Amino acid sequence: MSAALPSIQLPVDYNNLFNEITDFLVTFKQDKGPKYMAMLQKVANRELNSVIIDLDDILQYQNEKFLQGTQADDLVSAIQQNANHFTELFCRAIDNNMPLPTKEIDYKDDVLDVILNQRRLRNERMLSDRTTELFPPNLTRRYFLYFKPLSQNCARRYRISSKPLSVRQIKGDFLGQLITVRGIITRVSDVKPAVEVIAYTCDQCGYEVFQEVNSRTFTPLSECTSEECSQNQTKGQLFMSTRASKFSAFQECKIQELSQQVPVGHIPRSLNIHVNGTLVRSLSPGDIVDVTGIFLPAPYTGFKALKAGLLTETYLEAQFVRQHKK
Amino acid sequence: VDDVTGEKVREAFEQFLEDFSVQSTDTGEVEKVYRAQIEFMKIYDLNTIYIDYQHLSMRENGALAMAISEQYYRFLPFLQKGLRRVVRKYAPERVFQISFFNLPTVHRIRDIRSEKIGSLLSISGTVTRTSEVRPELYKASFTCDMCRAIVDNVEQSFKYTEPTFCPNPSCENRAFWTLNVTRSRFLDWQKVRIQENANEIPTGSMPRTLDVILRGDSVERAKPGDRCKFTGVEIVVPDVTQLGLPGVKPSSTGVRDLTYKISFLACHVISIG
Amino acid sequence: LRIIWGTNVSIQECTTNFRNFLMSFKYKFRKILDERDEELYYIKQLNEMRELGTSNLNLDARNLLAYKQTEDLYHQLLNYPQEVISIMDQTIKDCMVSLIVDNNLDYDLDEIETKFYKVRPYNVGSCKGMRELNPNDIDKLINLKGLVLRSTPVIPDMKVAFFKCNVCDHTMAVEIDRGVIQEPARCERIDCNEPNSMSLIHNRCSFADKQVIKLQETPDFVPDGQTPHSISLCVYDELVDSCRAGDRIEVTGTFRSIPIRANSRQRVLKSLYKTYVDVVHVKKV
Repeated sequence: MSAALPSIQLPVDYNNLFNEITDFLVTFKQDKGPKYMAMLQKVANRELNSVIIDLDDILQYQNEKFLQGTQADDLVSAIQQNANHFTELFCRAIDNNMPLPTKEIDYKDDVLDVILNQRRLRNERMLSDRTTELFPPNLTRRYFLYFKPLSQNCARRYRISSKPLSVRQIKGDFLGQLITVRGIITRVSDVKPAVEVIAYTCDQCGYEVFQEVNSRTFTPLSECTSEECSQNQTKGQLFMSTRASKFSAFQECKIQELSQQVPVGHIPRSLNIHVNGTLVRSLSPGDIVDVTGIFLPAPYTGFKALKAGLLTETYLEAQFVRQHKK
Repeated sequence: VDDVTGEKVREAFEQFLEDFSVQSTDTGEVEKVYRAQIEFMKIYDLNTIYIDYQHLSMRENGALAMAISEQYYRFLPFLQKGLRRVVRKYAPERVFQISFFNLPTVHRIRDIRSEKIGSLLSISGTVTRTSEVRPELYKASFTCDMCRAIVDNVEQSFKYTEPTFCPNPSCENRAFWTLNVTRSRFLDWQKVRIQENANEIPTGSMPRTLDVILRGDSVERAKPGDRCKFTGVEIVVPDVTQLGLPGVKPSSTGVRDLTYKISFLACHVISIG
Repeated sequence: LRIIWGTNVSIQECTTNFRNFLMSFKYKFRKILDERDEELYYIKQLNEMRELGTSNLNLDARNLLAYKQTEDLYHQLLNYPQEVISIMDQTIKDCMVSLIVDNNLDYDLDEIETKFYKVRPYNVGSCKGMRELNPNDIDKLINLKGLVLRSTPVIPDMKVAFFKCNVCDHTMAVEIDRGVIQEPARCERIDCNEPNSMSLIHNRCSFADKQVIKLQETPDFVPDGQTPHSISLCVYDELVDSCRAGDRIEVTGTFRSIPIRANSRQRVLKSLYKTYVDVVHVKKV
């Protein structure tokens, strides 16, 4: 709109940069079949659920069409500015180019395998006897995505995001990039079941409503808004169930300084770190580790007292850890 | 329904104390002792009775006391009205409390379970941390925006609220909780913390407690540290302070969650031991 | 077949093999041990239990591993630990009918049939405390080992609710049947033609016991970062006051997660959940 929330144009565009993601997928020849064929299908065969995309392959794939053939925009320097919008969209390319019925639909290798089929077939049973809302795409993933930086030889050839920065070097302008730090993990908490999507049940009209989940705050719904119950005086009372939703693991820790990068003056500091996904229980206090991952601020929490500097709380998501003293 | 059987326990109890429950003649207890218990309170006016539990169950052979042992809470409207039909045929600023004693069993603290809410039972324990004597409302006179301050009825419960129907002005149910002290009848009560007796319990692991309400004319009869038996009722009190150990507490769909706990009520305390 | 919609359990007139399981089981668990007693355990306990009526069936339950066509309910036991037990509680009331219709009339006609019963099975394998619990196995039977820390007194529960109107008309009750109680708007002997305020008299309505016990497990095989971990339990009426402080207990039960509040006065919820173990059977000291 005009005169309030205006439109600033940017030199970086996002329209064309979906297609070069698709050509970084299974249509790939640098590594019989490519490496992104079988590792996708092995996950589709329910043998793994942690798809670790490397970043060095993005760099070598760029040189295959850099000065050779066509001209294309840079993506590794595009990741090193945003680093978060390339997480939900990099998975958006996967679900189209992935065969689902490759594995058997047999008995329990994981729970919610029979009910998700009943979740999926009832939704087509909802859209059968009518003569158009389906399950949200972030619900049905059943894997994860990660990234690893580059430090050894690829930068020396032709010139980043793998320098072992200390904790005190983290300025305010890195908020939104990929960083790598080091230190001593302390005060580590346990694993607690979080939630990322929520399934209600109206119990009268049957239509299960959902919503999305953001950090530390979410609001429950009102009574049912589905069109079978509503537009009348009789509206169903909806109730949350736990056997119908997706949960995940979650953990927290604090990284101090390594006491060699401390100055002779100021007293050592700490950052908060949330570990989300299948890398849970992979850390232990009192060691020397090298943590990578995206670095984004925590949003507004209520009561409006300490706020308007937002209480940003500067936490740090994790993507890949590299230990020491193996 | 309950109005029907509520009058049946009323008319039986009204017919009970008009008759005698004591058999031994020429050595005391002759000719309707409960009529003789009335006239002694007619001279002294302390507004209580002390009737036996066995002597109720000897006449009808427990045909009545099994309801009074079970649904005790619902019958105190109907037992008070039944007693007040008697004395107005006998005696000419009045309130009355009905105390029982001489129970067969003595229960303990560890046998307290919620299948006996509104029932009658006794308990033995040790008295610790008594408190002060304070008035409680029990009957209000809440006015309205018009000059008619007529408020001698509804909302005498455990909520400190005022009434909704019978409007004095032409308006609807306006603001509430007013207590105009010109006409309101307060009684007195105090709060003590009973603790389980030492020579019953197993290996010492902080034995559990209760908080007991002593209503009426039983105040300052509990000494700090002596054993006692008590009366039957076991109420549950709404509270707000219970947090930190959550369960499934049902909500009220003004939103308010409901947190309940156990509190004991008495009417007659006897200091045995 | 009218299979339950979200539960995938076979409907009644199919779970009658539990009756046949209850009658024929003599050496099948001793097939592993190579016979190093000739009758069934659960015949003789059934004859002594009807005398007193206080059911509390132990049910060692390493018996659905070795029997003909009972592997499917054993695998539907762990995946659905609530519904199949409550379904079995009907049959544990119904199998006792099968003796009274065959044998002579016992107990001065009947009363023990109107008593409900519970089944408290255990020994579902071996789980590994709290640290190894993944959050994706929500409702499974878990074996837990640890000592007992400080306990709490008895907390009542609304099981039957009750209501009243300001008019002296008929006072009718309602049940909860869910997490939240509901209340109507109108009544019979309606009460000013459906205009009234529903009152809640909370002393005449029935109740149910609940004690929360804070268990401390023993996280052995230490990774040299060690928390004495706290796990809350939610024991119910039959097994209250059976767990003193300072005792190592093997316990079995289901596993839950309940949303919590942020201000405890607003309508917003906290995203992270809290876990507790709703127990079913407590065995040993």
